[PDB]
Amino acid sequence: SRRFRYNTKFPALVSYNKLPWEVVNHETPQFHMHVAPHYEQLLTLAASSPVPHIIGSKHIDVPREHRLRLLPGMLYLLDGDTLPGEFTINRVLDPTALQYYGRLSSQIVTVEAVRMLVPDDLRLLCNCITFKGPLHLPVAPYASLASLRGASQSNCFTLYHFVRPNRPPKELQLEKYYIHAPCVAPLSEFASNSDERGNWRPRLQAPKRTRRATPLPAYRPPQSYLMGLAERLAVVPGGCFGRRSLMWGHWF
Amino acid sequence: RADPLNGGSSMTLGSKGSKLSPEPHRRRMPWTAAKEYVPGVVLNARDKMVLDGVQLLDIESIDRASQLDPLEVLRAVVATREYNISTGKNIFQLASQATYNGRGQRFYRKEWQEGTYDKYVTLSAIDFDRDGNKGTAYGYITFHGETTTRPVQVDFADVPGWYMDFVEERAVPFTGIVPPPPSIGTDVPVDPHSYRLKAYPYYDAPNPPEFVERLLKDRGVLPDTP
Amino acid sequence: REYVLMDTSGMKSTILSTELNAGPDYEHYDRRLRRKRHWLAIRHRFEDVRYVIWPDVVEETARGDSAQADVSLTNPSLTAGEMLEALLWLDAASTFCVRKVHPSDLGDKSEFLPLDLQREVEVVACHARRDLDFFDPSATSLEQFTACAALCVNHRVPFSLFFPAQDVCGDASVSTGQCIVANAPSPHTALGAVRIMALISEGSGSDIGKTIMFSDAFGAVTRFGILRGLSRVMSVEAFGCKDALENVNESELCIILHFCAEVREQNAAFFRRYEASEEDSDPQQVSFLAKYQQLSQIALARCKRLLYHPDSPRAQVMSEDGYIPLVELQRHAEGTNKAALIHYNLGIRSAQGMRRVALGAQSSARLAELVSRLEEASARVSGNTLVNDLVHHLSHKAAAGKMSLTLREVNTLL
Amino acid sequence: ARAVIKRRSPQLWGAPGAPIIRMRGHHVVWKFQSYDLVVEHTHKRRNSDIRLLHYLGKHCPHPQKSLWSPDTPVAQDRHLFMLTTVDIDAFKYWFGVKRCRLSMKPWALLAKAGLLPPSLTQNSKIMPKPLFDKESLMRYYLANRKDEDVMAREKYLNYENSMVKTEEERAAERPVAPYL
Amino acid sequence: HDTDRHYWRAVTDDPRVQHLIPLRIRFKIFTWVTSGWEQRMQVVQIMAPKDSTIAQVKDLVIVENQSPYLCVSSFHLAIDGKELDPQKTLGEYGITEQSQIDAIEQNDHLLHRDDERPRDWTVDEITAEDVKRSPYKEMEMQPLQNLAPRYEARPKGYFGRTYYSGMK
Amino acid sequence: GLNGCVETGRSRSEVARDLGLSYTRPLHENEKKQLSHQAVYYERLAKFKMEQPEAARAMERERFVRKFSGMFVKMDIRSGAPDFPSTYRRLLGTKVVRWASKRHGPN
Amino acid sequence: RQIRPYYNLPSKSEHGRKMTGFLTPYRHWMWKQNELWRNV
RNA sequence: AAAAUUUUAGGAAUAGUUAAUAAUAAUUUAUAAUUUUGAUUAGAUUGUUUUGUUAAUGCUAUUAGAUGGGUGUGGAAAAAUAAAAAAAA
Ligand SMILES: [Mg+2]
Repeated sequence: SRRFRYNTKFPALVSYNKLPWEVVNHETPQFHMHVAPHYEQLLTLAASSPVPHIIGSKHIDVPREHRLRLLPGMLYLLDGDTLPGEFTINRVLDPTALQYYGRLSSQIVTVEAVRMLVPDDLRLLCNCITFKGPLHLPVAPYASLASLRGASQSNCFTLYHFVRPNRPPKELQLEKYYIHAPCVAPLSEFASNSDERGNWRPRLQAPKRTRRATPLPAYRPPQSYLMGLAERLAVVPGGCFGRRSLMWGHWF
Repeated sequence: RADPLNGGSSMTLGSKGSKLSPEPHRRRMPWTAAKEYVPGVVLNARDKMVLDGVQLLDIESIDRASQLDPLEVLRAVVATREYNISTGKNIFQLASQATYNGRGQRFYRKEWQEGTYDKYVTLSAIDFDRDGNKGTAYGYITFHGETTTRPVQVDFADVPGWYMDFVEERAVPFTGIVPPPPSIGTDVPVDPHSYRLKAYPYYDAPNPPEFVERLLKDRGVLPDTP
Repeated sequence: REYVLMDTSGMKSTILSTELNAGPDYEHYDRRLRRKRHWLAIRHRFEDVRYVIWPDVVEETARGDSAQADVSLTNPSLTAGEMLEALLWLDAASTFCVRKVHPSDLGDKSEFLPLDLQREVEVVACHARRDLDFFDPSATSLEQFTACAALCVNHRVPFSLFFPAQDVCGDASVSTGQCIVANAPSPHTALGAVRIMALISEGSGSDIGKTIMFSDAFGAVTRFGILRGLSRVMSVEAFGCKDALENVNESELCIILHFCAEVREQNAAFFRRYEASEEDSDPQQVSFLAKYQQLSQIALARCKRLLYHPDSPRAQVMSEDGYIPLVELQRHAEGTNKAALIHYNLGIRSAQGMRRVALGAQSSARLAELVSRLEEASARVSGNTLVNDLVHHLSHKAAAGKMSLTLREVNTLL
Repeated sequence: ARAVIKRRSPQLWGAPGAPIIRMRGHHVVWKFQSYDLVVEHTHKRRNSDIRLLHYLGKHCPHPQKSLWSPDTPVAQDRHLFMLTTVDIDAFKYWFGVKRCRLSMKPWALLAKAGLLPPSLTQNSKIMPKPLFDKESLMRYYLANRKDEDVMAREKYLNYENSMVKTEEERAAERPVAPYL
Repeated sequence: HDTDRHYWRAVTDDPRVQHLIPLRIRFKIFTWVTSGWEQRMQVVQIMAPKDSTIAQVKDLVIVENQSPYLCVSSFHLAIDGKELDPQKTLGEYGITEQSQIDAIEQNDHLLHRDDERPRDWTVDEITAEDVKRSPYKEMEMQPLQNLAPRYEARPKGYFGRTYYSGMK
Repeated sequence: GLNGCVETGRSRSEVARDLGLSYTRPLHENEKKQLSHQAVYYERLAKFKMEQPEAARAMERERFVRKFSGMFVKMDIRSGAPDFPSTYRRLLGTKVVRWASKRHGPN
Repeated sequence: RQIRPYYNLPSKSEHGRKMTGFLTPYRHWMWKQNELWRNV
């Protein structure tokens, strides 16, 4: 019969797409929280390695029929803050959403503008991040970002990332660009094509020590009531990071 | 599982600790995750003596017959201000009185500094509800120099007991974005003169003489007499 | 409607020897007698009240038509919408009639057969063309249009009678498929598009070369009406999200691939001419080419998904606008803690029409044939990767005993 | 995990919990009381027809006189005897492989038997608990720190296989005759 | 867990056996030497069946590149400059492992990832999801760290004291 | 094709299927109808679903609603017992009146 | 059983328990000393 | 999940029914299933060497204390009397 074809273990479950709490809304700052680290990692990778199709001469041109099918997942950089047509523009002025770009602005490139483009059918969102100023990180001559005028060093370049409006965060997640390339800035001093080779001297032996380390200030036990033994409470050494077994820096 | 105490040691049930692993033991109760908590009962049981002896007016009632003398209203306002901070100031109460809403400033708990604990949160954004004393605060966490990469929510923000030391240089206008504080060992170079690590992962503070004496007297080693 | 939606859990209608000279047992009335009596009563009531529910129409001459219209306007007892709803429920009951006869059945054996509703279809078509606009671009009216076309095809009544006869005078004579492709509203869902395409295929029994053939022997677009009809059938709103076929099972996928193959075969010269990146200088033709390419690509992607990931959560279907009780239960509850979802175990697996889908035997054979047809005449089916994978899947399932081949599948594969 | 829990006998986790070795007692008068060292679940399986995972032994609380004094006399031969039985292979299997729990009375009994060190609760009032000082502990460790390789070999012999062949055993195992 | 195999068979059945050819496809890449960009050759190894067409070989290359630098853009396969017909098989062209197959790319056209067939797919249909290693690259009885060894806890017959018969 | 494979457990039908043989007794008209009407009913149902969307949608929604609201949706031991009236025959009469008999087959 | 010494933090609540699980810093230090002895 | 063992002085019909199924949530197909080799309903009774007795493979005992609407919680309902039990320093 039909009832005894298989047991009832592991039944078919509704996908996370239908569930509202699973998906992420673009209006909420969680969208920018999810997409900012990917943007900064992509910029770090492009500042040291040539990514083939991360920089284009003009916006990607596809027929309107295939636009909704092909655009999601696309990501590319251009010079200047020109925006694609058929896209209602919404600038992100919310500080709660903007705070997630703070590290990207401070350490990679000063972030100037954040915009969300909603299409006519509200089914293909675009995220445009316009950065002003040269790259803080050193840029290799072979790096992809060396091509951009406003990156290597007006002086503004935009990054466009196409996604779908209501999807789980895995759709936003970008992992193809998590390729680690070395930065040769600390090693450029000793390179043959650098005129600083005869300056540094190798310190091959540790200097003789006549004094020990300065003694730490006398330990003062805490005064306020503590919650208890964090090791027994399975709390990481400061509630932040580490291992519970290797307890350290918690009131003692 | 992920983080056992003393490895796998089942000599007694107490040797496993008050909790087996920091992550929630059941997938259906994420609120059971291990984290540092605060004495919410004491920090929310405010003193009613300040409220006593002063008349109060309910917000709903705006009828004329329920109105009070303006001097009584003023003393009611000051009494409510005292009552709301009797057990300590809130992080929102501190941020409401600072320029740029205290963005870029460091907030720390009373117990985050005493002992080997050295922890503070650098504010990045705050969203007040219609009740300004509550809301949601996002900031960067710095623990013994190491600083997180992204702003996270501040746990027990509404619970009072916070302290801030405002610095005009750290103030960030709303136009810009708060930069994450640099990592003392990673981002900026290590400098023993600027910052010195209070405790390293294998450091244990020496036993205080008062604690040792108390323990010996309780155990009966030292001759404690009335 | 009560008959159609009757709960048939414990019916168990099979021949019992002991009930030769009497009906079913007293305790078996609800099980093995109620549905048969209900449908016989439906048959009798329809035979009694058909001429009342759908009065006979008489066009006569032009003056006779004017008099008939005046009488209808004087006495519009039932409007076209409710008449159509009644006819649809009657057709559903007729299709789901009782078929098995018993020796105890004192009535005629021809009674347990589906009804003939040609006159009722004619009358409802007369009222539909009498009213100014029976069909609307809304999806509900798309469903009504699909139902009307289905009624016409089932009861061999020529279409376009729902529509004003001036178009028929212009086109001399229009077949059911031509009428469907000329008056079909642009769908909003892949399911609606599948229904429309199936109706298009079914309307022309053997004249498929006259209803979807818009090209000449050289590739020039001759009939632009068919081109526009196909263009609005394969709409972006229905095939745009790259997941348009996420709720399409094997039968619907077969329908889609058959429609694509038929279009390509009837317009082979046009496609093989304008697939070489040659501009047609016509926005309509470019849009049609793009829509066809998108439809073919998404259909092939869905077929590959079903073939390579059977029963997986990726290859799961669900009825359109399906009801998920978990969301409603969460919305209408105490949200004190948002991680405390109620009825989680039941609601995670509960959904309307959600079931795992994998390719069967007939489905796999027909899909292999259609994918072979979708390529060129000189294209190597041996080199075609998907066809070989489908054939090997059929062989593997037949050797593992998870399915069996019938003579239809043998004739499809040989 | 229940609406109205069993207040007179609660536990720490759900049923059936981890195996625990305990001395199950009978329901008789004290004069004829005896215990059974058995391993069972944390929650007693008195409902089902299988109650214990294994039966380790029986203990007699009441001491009996030495019935073997006329035999070869040794020191303290004529003191009262407390007879008890204990399975060794099963105990070691459950203790090491299955990693079952352990109560305090079985722990004390096995401490007498010599399988395990004296229990945590077998504490005298003669000396209080030790007081630990981090600096003194570190100084002692620095004074007596063992070699890395020596400690690795010690723990390998204690935990991994202790039947490690020597060069002589390997040479004897190696074929020397015409290899066929 | 329904893998269409409910018995034990150590031998390898004939249907699973496949005839393969170790082809190599070379791409013209550019590396940044101390002076500038210099031309180099990057070789990707594939196992293509003897009865495979040029289109099938191209699809295998796209699947098995496993690098966001070789098959990023559209390309076509040629031998000695002469383009290979994608509708022809390897037998007609006489291609062997010694044959040098070059790939010429078009920068303007970008190769969209339209591959949905898993790289581990075979006739047995026993595909391991979330596995990006090709079926040929890794082959070993690697130890498993996700699970844990399990010993028997419920005894059968004997529980303790005297064995007697054992109650088998 | 008359013998099963002891090594693999395959029955004689599986052995004949693998060998390409055919062991099918001459079927009567009722048996032929049983083997032939499955495709007819499937085609009828598919045609109805593709031809009457509103009726099929209403029927499917009602069926899903009753399935979801059923009291014994959970798949516990009692629901997983192949023969509920026979296995849990203590409940019949006093508590459950759905089945008037505790035995329906040769078990 | 978790010990609740009288000198723990008193919860001035009439709707729940009268004593809290928070402990004085000496109790934390003493508890660690007892933890070390059980670790042996 | 299976196989064997299964009570009554005055012995007969039983039924949300059997199998097949592209059918989870069966609008279909069948010459269906149970039973005089003792069924179903009704009565009695906690099923599988434990008691008593005898020369006895006889006769006579037995709380293995086991299950759909009360919360869909939980890994698992058994969850509102008890039943000698150590439950996170
Ligand atoms: Mg009987």
